[PDB]
Amino acid sequence: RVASSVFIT
Amino acid sequence: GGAHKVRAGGPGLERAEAGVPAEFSIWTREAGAGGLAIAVEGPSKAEISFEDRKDGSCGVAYVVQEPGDYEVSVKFNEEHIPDSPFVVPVASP
Amino acid sequence: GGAHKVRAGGPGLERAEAGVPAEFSIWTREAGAGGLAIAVEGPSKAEISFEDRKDGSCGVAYVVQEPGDYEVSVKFNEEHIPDSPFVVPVASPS
Repeated sequence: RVASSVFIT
Repeated sequence: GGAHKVRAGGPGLERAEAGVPAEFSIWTREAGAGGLAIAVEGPSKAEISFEDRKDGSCGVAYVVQEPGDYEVSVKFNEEHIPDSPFVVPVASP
Repeated sequence: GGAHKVRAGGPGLERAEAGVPAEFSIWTREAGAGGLAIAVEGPSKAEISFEDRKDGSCGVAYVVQEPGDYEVSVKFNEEHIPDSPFVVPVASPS
């Protein structure tokens, strides 16, 4: 498991 | 707050194919002030793109290169929206 | 967007520890209007929190549970700001 986590504001 | 008021849906929250953009929509219009967070986790790196449209909707697309099962998380103000995390089967091309 | 006018910095853009909040600030005051995107990519999923402060700064904190190399990207109106993406080694406790 690898992951890409993005926060937008 | 707000997460319970957000909705997401579209083909990319249901099933996808390796190397093909998997697309869905988020509607946060009723949720008030906040930050949206999207994550994709599974057997390969996701490339995630986001379009903030002028029409009350936010578009998301991701691409992953390896087939397998992936989780897609959508959070509003640090809280999962209804039905998140989503489990999406990604098929071979 | 004036991504080239944005600056970020802090310990969370340099080194982190698994399971411990990694913190940095962004200053977009000189950039004008625009949206920010903060992405963390690596061996486990990041929890990201953001604080729009009254003092002209934006506080970011992330936590990741697994040790390893993470890439932290900061984009303003969809362009990388100066020095983004940042490679951040996250060590295993001890």
